[PDB]
Amino acid sequence: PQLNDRNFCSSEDCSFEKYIRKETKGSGVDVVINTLRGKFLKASRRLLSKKGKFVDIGFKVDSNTQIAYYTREHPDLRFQLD
Amino acid sequence: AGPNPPKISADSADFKELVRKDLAYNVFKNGKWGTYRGFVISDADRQKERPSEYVYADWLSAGDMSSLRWFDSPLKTGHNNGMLGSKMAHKLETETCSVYYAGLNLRDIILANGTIQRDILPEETFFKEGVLGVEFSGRNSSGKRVMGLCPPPALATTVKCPVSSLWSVPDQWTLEEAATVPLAYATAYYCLVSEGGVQKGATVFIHAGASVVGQASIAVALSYNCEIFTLTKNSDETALLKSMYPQLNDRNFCSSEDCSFEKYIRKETKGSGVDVVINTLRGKFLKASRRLLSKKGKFVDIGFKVDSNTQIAYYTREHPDLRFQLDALLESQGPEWTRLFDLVQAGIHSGVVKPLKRAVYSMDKIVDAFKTVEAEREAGKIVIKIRDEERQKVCPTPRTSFPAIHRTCFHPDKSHILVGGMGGMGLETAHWMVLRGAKKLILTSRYGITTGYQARKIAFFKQLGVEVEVLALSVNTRKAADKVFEHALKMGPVGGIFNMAMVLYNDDFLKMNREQFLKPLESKITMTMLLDDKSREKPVRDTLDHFVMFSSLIVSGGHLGQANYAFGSTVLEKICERRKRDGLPVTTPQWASIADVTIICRKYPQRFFNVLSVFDFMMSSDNVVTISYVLVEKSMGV
Amino acid sequence: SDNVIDIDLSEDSPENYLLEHAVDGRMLFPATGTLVLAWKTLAKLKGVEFEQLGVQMTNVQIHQALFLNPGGKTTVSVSVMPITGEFQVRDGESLISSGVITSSEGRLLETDQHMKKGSVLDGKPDKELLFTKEIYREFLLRGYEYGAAFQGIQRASLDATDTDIRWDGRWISYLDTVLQMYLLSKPGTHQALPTLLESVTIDPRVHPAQPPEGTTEFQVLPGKWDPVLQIAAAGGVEIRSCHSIRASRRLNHDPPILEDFA
Ligand SMILES: NC(=O)c1ccc[n+]([C@@H]2O[C@H](COP(=O)([O-])OP(=O)(O)OC[C@H]3O[C@@H](n4cnc5c(N)ncnc54)[C@H](OP(=O)(O)O)[C@@H]3O)[C@@H](O)[C@H]2O)c1
Repeated sequence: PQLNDRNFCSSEDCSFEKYIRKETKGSGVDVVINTLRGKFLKASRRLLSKKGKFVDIGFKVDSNTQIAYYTREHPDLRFQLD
Repeated sequence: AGPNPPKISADSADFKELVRKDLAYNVFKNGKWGTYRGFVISDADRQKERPSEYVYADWLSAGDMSSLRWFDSPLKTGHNNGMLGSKMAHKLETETCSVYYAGLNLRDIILANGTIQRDILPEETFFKEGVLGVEFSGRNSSGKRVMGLCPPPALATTVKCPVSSLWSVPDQWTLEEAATVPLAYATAYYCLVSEGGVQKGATVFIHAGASVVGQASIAVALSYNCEIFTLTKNSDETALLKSMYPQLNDRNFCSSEDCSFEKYIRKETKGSGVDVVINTLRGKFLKASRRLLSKKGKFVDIGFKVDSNTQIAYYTREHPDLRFQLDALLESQGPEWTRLFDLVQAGIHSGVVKPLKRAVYSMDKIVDAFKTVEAEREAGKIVIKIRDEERQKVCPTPRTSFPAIHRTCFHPDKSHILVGGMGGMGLETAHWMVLRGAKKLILTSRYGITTGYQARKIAFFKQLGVEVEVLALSVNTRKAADKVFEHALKMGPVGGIFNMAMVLYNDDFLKMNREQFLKPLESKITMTMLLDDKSREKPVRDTLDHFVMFSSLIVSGGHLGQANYAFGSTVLEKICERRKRDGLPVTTPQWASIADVTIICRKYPQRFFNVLSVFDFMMSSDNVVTISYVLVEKSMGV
Repeated sequence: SDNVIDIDLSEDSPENYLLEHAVDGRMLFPATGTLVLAWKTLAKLKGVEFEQLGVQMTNVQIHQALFLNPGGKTTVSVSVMPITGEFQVRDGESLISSGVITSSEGRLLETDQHMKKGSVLDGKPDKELLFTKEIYREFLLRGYEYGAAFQGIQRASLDATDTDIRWDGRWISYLDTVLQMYLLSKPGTHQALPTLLESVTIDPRVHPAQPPEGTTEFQVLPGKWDPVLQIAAAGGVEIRSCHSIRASRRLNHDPPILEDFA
């Protein structure tokens, strides 16, 4: 019940970036739990605050993303609970 | 005129001596007959250095480390240039310190030599006079010996260091040794304990162990009882580190010349990897160092020469940019900094934070010090010696002067009047003053704001944090003059009067009545003696710093049809020469043509960015009238 | 290896308007001019007409400046990787532009500016508007000397958020005038040289068709600047997050002669 309509966006477009940026007064979001990929992953890192954290837990990573995992460039957090 | 003034009157004696030489222009001034001539100023005098109480190091040409000079510091006004925009939000409490030694880091060399532009630095430094220097060791206002990090320029003689960034020099270190500690160890604690989260017994890989940050990282890591692997260029660096830190054995050292350290470190860690990687090397050494990371290992990349792909990763928020984070924490000075302030202070007390070996360069070898840092031929801290430490430990700093190039600055607490400042050169010169210190402008026009270019410029000054006021009045009567200075003194003490007003009626002299001959003579003969009468009375006389009356080369060359403008422009220059006779400040630019705000009399119009470069020299000079004009080409014969 | 483009900077060549784009005297090829070359090259590989193809350029790196020369011929090689879109505008053996060009059939444009029809700067006073004389006096003071061909922004608001952008059928001019809106959104004194365009979306399908032949009066397309997303959108074009590098302003003329009138 604590969730109002202002707290909700659409996963069909990257129109959530302007909404969230305006609603946070340019501060950004402290934690991003990211499952969507492509332009929704890019538009969600772009909402990160200065100290914001990006938790990417999607499974269908691109080829470049996997090479980043192999090269230790990024941590692979999608099979960490396992 | 001497005790025997001439008596030029019809059938006189002096006149006949002048009707015999038949010289066009006869001027009796300083007791002798002469003429007014424009004497060229050598290009070497434009960079002439004069003693200055406050100076700071900048570059004459960006990207050149051989162009580093010492310019006048705006701290002579008490404040520091660049108080606009984001620098207006953080109201940090600052202590004014007299810098004695200034440490040279690799952050300054990267900026000085053009490897990185000023725009990569925190946005709070965009309007600062300089971006060179952060650490220093001097004396605060109470005479105490202090050392700390401040937003640039800290390669200066006076700084305004936030009180949350100032440490006290223990009574066992000379100020020379203190100048080496602050940045090297503040960065080391950030890389290890703040970003890497080093734990006791962890394995740390530190690239360039012979660098000041590398030496600090080893000392911090050793205090945490860590297993240290460090990359040393040659055997001299390995020997230096081993002597400096007796706990370091040869097994703890590798070579920065090859990526053969990956197999060695992997074998020596039994496949566990290194918990923290402080990475400065790039390319295959950056790849071979992420490959050594443990499962929970942290990679702290602090190199400055990132690739294009790396920068795009920074832009896209893919990776954090940690190479100008100590500079960013120094602008906010918040919870994250006060954690590094306390970590370094604790290290000093516990003995972990020891001074590093350093080479001291005088203030005139600033160029050579920068070259020494860039080459990295030998380990050590390069520390510029600004002042000589007194034998005492709490004593006032003597007042001294330093040779430095001119740099005009305006007091931010004083009000500057710009009569005709709602025009082309009026509004573009006002923007120049806003960058150089002005924050209280009263712009005067006959009509006020009448175009969208004037309204957009004034809305830009106000957004930057400038207290602008646009008066739709003409300063042609004492009432009008009083109003402009009532509004000026309401904003603050008057510290500058500028008269860019011009009115032109170009016509043949013989087709001009008095009403049309006195057209250009109001902005140049009536607003210059109503601004000069008001600047010769209290309280303007004491507070006023600048009295600039713009002129034209019609007084030195002449022009066709502008015989009324020439009369007005010459009587204006005679009021400004009278001001010099009385010891009052005065500047009279005599410009030919200005481009941005073609060939007339065979003289190319100057670009405004170059008009403001010579204007700055014009204000910081002893002559009254300076003629600036550009030639299409040096004259040949016929 | 792929399309080699020849730019004829001759007396009556149709691409002589490109000499009306200078920075501190030097004539330069517009930064958003290699975007059109890459755009036209990709459409040529696909066999489709370039004005019927909707492209999107991402992370366009500008490495050098292609210095135009009057009465001269400049040959540039554009190389596009078939499937991934990696493109390269390279003059001789020197790279001038790099990035990734991707075509699509769906809606690529993020903002809805291509649907805006009229100009919101109607009925405003003359003291609340910027005209082409005032807009390009600010650019000239920063070293950007645009001739009549490149003076596309015909009117704007004091904030420069709303503008009227001219459509004359020349795409190198139009893309430059949509990048001028980003430049007009960062007031200052220094000269900024673009170095990275994170995204550039061109959708001619939603763009008005080329003006009839011999047209004298061209239409003005509404443009908008988005500070939240940093998008300069006008018509079917969108430039996102353009990054610039400070450039030392070079002197067109020889140094001034300073004298002491004494
Ligand atoms: N830029 C050049 O080409 C050039 C070349 C050589 C020398 N200069 C020097 O620079 C100045 C001219 O610069 P500019 O014309 O480009 O810009 P400007 O000096 O700002 O323009 C002249 C301004 O004078 C104002 N003005 C005229 N009579 C006034 C009065 N009685 N009280 C208050 N304001 C008054 C006008 O304001 P309103 O319009 O609102 O009435 C107008 O904006 C002159 O001093 C001239 O010697 C300029």
